[PDB]
Amino acid sequence: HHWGYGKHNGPEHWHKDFPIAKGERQSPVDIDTHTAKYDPSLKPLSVSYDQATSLRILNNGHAFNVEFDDSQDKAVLKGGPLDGTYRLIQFHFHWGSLDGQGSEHTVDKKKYAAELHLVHWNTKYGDFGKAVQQPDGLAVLGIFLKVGSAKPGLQKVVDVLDSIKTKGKSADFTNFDPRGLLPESLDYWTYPGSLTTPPLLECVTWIVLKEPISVSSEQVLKFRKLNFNGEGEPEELMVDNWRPAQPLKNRQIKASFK
Ligand SMILES: [O-]
Ligand SMILES: [Zn+2]
Repeated sequence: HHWGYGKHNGPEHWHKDFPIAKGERQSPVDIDTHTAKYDPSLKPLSVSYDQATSLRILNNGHAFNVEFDDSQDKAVLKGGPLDGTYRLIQFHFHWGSLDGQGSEHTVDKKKYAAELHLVHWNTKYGDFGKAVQQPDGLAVLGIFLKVGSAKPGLQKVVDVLDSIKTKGKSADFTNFDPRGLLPESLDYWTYPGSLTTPPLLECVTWIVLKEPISVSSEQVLKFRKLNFNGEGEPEELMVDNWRPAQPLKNRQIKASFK
């Protein structure tokens, strides 16, 4: 009886094994654009992904992760609200069973069809495992997806999903360039928060971009063909792998833009 996204093991259950689920700095949240404070002291983000090395894609039973080589400062995030250098380790998505839901973060209560998370860790801590135990250990870049025109730079990801349909399957996935997933503008909201899956540790500086990317109906359809289950087990489609919005409690969301 492991955690997941079903009726009997889904987000409203997670607190029984992970009491931090009801913590003071849980994610995701609803971003209220009229209550977010413009902070002109925030710098622009610095995304240097030109030397990124992707290695592998895998279905871990809750999403698919594309993993990068994080043994050196090859794909890093700096600037914005961050002090120091944060290395890219993986990206993944959250999506819905229908186009009107899927995202974790909401914007004035609007849900998007999916949400991309580019996960980075603070190099001062040495490794990812040590970083998740610190309040400033991780920086996650969140990007909304809406259904419209195709995103060319995502097609390489959608084409391999057939080969990692079930839990535990992996495939080599080299020379993928994550710059093809970024919107034009890098304006953002930022707030202190948490991982949105167990162990739900409160180690994340969230950077959520204002501008969504567009993907095609056919592209996100291909995400919905993946499976939560392992081979030979009963088929359960990997859909609605998102956590609902949590209480903002005593936090302020800041915007890099007015
Ligand atoms: O996440
Ligand atoms: Zn995520």
